[PDB]
Amino acid sequence: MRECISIHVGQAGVQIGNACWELYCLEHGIQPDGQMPSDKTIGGGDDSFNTFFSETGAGKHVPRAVFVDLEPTVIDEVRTGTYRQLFHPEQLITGKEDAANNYARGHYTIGKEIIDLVLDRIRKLADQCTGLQGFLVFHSFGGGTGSGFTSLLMERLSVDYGKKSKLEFSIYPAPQVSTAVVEPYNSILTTHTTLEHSDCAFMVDNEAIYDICRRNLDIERPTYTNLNRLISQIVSSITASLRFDGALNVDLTEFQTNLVPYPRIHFPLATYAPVISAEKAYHEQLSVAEITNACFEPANQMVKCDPRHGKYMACCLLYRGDVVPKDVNAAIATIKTKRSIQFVDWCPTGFKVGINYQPPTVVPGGDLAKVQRAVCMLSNTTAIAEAWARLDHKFDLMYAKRAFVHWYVGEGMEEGEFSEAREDMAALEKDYEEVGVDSV
Amino acid sequence: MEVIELNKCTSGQSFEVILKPPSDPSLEEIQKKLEAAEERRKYQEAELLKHLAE
Amino acid sequence: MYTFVVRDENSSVYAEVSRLLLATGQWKRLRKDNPRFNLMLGERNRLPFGRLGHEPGLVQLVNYYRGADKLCRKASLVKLIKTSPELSESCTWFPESYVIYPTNLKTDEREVFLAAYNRRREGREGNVWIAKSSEGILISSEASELLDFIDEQGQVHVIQKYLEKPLLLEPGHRKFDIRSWVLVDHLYNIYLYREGVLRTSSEPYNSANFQDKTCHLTNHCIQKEYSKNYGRYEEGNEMFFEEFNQYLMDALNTTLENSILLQIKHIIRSCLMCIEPAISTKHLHYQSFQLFGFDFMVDEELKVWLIEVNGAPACAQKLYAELCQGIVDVAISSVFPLTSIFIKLHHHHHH
Amino acid sequence: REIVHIQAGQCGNQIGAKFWEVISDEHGIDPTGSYHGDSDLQLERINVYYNEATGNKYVPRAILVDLEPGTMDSVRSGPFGQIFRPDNFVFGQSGAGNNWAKGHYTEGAELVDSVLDVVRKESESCDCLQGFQLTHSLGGGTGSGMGTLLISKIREEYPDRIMNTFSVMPSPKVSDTVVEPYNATLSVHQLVENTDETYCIDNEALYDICFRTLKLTTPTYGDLNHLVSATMSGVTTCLRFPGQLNADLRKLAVNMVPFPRLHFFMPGFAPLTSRQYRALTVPELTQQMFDSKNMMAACDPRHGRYLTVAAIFRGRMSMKEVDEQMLNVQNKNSSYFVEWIPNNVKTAVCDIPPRGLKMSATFIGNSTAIQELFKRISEQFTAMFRRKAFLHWYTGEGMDEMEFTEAESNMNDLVSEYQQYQDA
Ligand SMILES: Nc1nc2c(ncn2[C@@H]2O[C@H](COP(=O)(O)OP(=O)(O)OP(=O)(O)O)[C@@H](O)[C@H]2O)c(=O)[nH]1
Ligand SMILES: Nc1ncnc2c1ncn2[C@@H]1O[C@H](COP(=O)(O)OP(=O)(O)CP(=O)(O)O)[C@@H](O)[C@H]1O
Ligand SMILES: COc1cc(-c2ccnc3cc(-c4ccc(C)cc4)nn23)cc(OC)c1OC
Ligand SMILES: Nc1nc2c(ncn2[C@@H]2O[C@H](COP(=O)(O)OP(=O)(O)O)[C@@H](O)[C@H]2O)c(=O)[nH]1
Ligand SMILES: [Ca+2]
Ligand SMILES: [Ca+2]
Ligand SMILES: [Ca+2]
Ligand SMILES: [Cl-]
Ligand SMILES: [Mg+2]
Ligand SMILES: [Mg+2]
Ligand SMILES: [Mg+2]
Ligand SMILES: [Mg+2]
Repeated sequence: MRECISIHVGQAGVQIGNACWELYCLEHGIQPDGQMPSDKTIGGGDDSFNTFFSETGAGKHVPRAVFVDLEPTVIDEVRTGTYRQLFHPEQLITGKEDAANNYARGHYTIGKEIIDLVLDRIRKLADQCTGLQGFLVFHSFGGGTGSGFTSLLMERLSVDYGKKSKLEFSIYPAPQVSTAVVEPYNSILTTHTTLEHSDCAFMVDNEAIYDICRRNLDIERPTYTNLNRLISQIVSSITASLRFDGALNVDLTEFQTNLVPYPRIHFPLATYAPVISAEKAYHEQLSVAEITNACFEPANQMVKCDPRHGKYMACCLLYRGDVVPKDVNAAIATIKTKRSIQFVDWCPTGFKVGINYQPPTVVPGGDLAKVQRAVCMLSNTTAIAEAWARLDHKFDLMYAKRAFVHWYVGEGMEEGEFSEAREDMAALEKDYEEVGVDSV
Repeated sequence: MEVIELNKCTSGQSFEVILKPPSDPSLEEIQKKLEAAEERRKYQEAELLKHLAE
Repeated sequence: MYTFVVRDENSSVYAEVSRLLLATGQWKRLRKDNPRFNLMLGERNRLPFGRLGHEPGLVQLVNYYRGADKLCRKASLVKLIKTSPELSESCTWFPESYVIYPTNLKTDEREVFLAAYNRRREGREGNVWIAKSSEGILISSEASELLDFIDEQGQVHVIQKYLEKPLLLEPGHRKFDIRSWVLVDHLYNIYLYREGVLRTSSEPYNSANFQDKTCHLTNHCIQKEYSKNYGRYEEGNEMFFEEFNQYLMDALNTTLENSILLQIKHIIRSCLMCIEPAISTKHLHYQSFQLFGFDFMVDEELKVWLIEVNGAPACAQKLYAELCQGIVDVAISSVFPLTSIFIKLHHHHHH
Repeated sequence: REIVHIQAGQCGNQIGAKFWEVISDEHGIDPTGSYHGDSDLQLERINVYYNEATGNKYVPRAILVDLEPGTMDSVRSGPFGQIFRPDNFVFGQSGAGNNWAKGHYTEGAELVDSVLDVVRKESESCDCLQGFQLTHSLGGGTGSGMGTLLISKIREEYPDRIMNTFSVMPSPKVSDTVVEPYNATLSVHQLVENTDETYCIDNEALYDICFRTLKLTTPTYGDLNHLVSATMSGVTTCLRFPGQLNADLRKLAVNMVPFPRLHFFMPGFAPLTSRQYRALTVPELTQQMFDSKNMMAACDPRHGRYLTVAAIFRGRMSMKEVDEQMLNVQNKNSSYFVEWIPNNVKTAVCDIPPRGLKMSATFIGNSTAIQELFKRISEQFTAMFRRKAFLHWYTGEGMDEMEFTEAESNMNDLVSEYQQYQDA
């Protein structure tokens, strides 16, 4: 058994972290005060759930988590909320002035004065770890903390823990939800500074999650908690193989081996089916074939784009519920005949499959109906580069007039970091186009 | 369509199906970058306080 | 008030649809790079499909199908036909065709190609070929010469069977090709425009010297220039369907629909239904339509051959008005509301 | 969190007083500072504008400044006069005679340090001060001249807080003296340099609204100030009520101000109210709030382009309908928003409506059309300055013509900078 520390930065990372840990507790049968009746070896262990929870002599099961916000109001609601008991006060870290949607303010100005405190609170968790594999980092692209502080954190984690893997869960900005006009700047800036410190990153476009809640959950104006419980299901699908017995994606390094052959192109597309409303009176349960097929509709992807006009490098299916291998291969067979699924020449056209027999657990009073089988697909397709094209184009429009630039320079950032970051992104877009398109 | 390295346990199964075969900077470099920005800030503040003194 | 932007100004047909849309009084043109449009009439190359369908509160529609270029480039079409099971190696309406990469670039069929050539040489069959790509065309029965010529130009070229016995219209003993305009809407309805055209040669067809290429190449450009008899029999070297129908009735005792059109509608249907899973926008966050130009040849036994599909066609001058009104009707106002000039191509045989 | 409010001069104090009257009545706090509402949302951000007192009375974090005692005696006598901390009344005795120079250089200098002492004692009492707001006019002497002197001193002592002003622009239609274009031009230069966001309230626009659409035939300063209270309440909604959006000026400034000197916002309000019963639909709120006739700055939005926009809807309504209506002015008038700032319109909503309305909308536009306000002030200025007319009132207090020439150059620059981005 090897432990994993989750790091939640900014509002988006904290409120999503709350969503995840709520779900993890429901899944492992841990209650809000940290007690796990089914855990029969009291005060210690090395089961697979122990990679995420640690144990105290009194029988409390404690997330291997640090929450970090440069302003207190969001983590205060953790400290006062229904899971107050579960986290040690030392794992909730607040500033008092936030980064005002400004990458430079979170990285340089407010970053410098809190980075050492965070690294030592991170180190207090790493010290109760007999074997650490590395980190899960939750953050928004568009926030000033989520973007600027995270990239500073990511740089130093590489130094202080250079043999450990670092995975991110990144909220990509979407005007239907988004908080700010400068979020394209913050996104490009922090992707450029984090690109080499991140081994594999799962992007969630707030636009895709929003529309899934409107169309499939009949929520006409989705809240953050709507958005986050759905994001939480998908994250828990992705992490279940670290918390549960199995042989696929058993540690963080397998995530890069299985999903990232080229290390810069480390943005797997997540697709998830089915999302069913709990208010749906009469619902016909969907089959293995139907939910595997739903993995290839764009309307179910965490990032709207079109995988038909790209190439795959890797592909996992993670099933939860009543699924058996024979039905997967029958579903896969029928799908490859009816759909454009082309791989890059230097990879096998194939699927790594993982099944866990316990179906998704749903938060009581949530918006998701309980289902008998679900699947989350993780496909490293070059079509995700569409999201970089979108982001980069918005960045180009504003920076051509230096709009808002003065806010960043005023924090001590130099204008040239903008153009460096944007040139890195220019490379990244061409890497994607090299791998994933052949000549016109 | 080959179905390979099947693994079972009470929690679930895992395997691999193949349809077709193939055809970092320093700590000191970081806190220097952080201090160079801090001085660019403290300079622009001194330029303001000098202007306000004029 | 719907909104639209124009990003191909060198487009005869969408120039006219732009003006037809303004005249409605319900469409406003924005500037090229304004993102708040309902409709994009976009560029031919590098059209930024990845940026469509992400504007909250805006149904967006573009006049091109992403991926539809695998039908409209000569090398791709060949590769599509022989690799797709619905079209087949065993495809009766496509001329034998082989992709050939030049020597500088070093898949490629060139040695599978002359298998067919020498099987024809010692088979004593007529064996003229034609080399082409996506003006630099050579028609010769010396295989030894055509792989000569492909490699001194630097682009990938396809070599295709030459149709040595084409149907020839009299008076003239002269070649032609047929161009049909088909519209695929956002619902993937396939609409054939009821008017086609015959792009005539006005030179009698000479089967003994293919090095002169003006009785062999029916392109409106080459006839406008090289041929001494441009404008001789038909206005603009363009024959329309009413004439070509009655010529077939008088000269050959059939009609256009029975002799040729059934075969054309079968080829259009088969090509677009093949690539439909790859380009459909049915469940996508933006929508596509596209106007295509299909080009056919008729041999003397009245068999129709597909020679190429063009994804950005110009229209014939007389027809611009009616086709372009038709595009607005069924491609644009179908999505943005304010007897048909199209034949819907649908067939569902049971087996 | 906490904001320190400052109101300077005759106009700054009258509008300031009715602002505090209006928002104190929203938050349930009565004239003696005693709370008496029925919801806890009235109290959740009450600290942004109020200190909690002995007996948990609520006292405005407000300093009242004048160079004469007339108007502030009127405030102490006024409806909510006793709400204010009496130590926060700072006044001289001789007035400023509608003279910028007296406000900024002579009479004002004598009293500015005693104002800064009360500022300091109000910031030290602040858990985490985020910045200041000043209400003043630019056409007189105290609020114009001393007000901008105070803004300069406050920046010196707090260079990293947000400075925010509600600035009444002078108009010949509502005019106290001929020298207003001089006082306004001197003040605008200070504002370009030393504030993060300035709400341009044009007495011209407040008059025309009062006349053309409220059909008040003889508008008083009281009628003008009703409009000013209503839109000040509206723009400060996020600072005072719980919402998705936190109560901080810095995020607003960052998202509204693409270039630092272009921070002069055109405010707007709907429905336009004089001191009725019809339900206003969400499509109507939206159409009006963007209507030129609802702008408090007498500029025509269709003469310029919106760099950024913030909009604040108040009441019980469907934010799906709000979302739809906002998306449909931007998508049906995309001409008038710069294409080089994507998604430059932000919309916020608050459940609690203002007194007397079930639904209101407040508009905050950073339009390049605001140049028209500055060119108007500039033409009036030049018409006197080319004859050095009325200058003696200023050279008498130490000023030189050079300082006028510099101030008019700076405003003409500001107008050119607006025009550069209306063509970009
Ligand atoms: N899915 C989801 N997105 C969020 C959430 N909170 C914010 N976002 C999005 O993240 C971006 C804003 O970033 P934040 O995380 O709030 O910024 P921050 O990290 O708190 O940084 P500062 O507040 O600027 O110090 C916007 O695009 C939001 O739509 C959340 O809880 N769930
Ligand atoms: N295998 C073949 N057999 C007989 N004739 C052929 C032929 N291939 C091409 N042609 C003739 O050459 C002419 C044009 O060839 P090509 O397919 O390259 O069209 P093109 O792209 O150059 C102009 P457009 O796009 O308008 O059709 C045809 O009209 C036809 O007369
Ligand atoms: C919307 O009105 C208000 C908004 C805010 C606020 C809080 C936190 N983040 C943000 C982002 C933006 C924004 C503004 C414009 C654009 C184009 C994009 C984004 N505004 N904003 C504060 C407020 O208090 C004073 C407020 O009232 C005026
Ligand atoms: N809307 C409004 N404008 C005012 C008011 N009082 C003065 N003004 C304007 O303010 C200018 C004179 O400023 P004033 O406040 O009397 O000067 P000060 O007291 O010396 O700062 C002129 O433009 C007046 O029209 C008021 O109460 N409401
Ligand atoms: Ca245990
Ligand atoms: Ca590393
Ligand atoms: Ca004196
Ligand atoms: Cl290490
Ligand atoms: Mg925050
Ligand atoms: Mg062509
Ligand atoms: Mg006065
Ligand atoms: Mg003193």
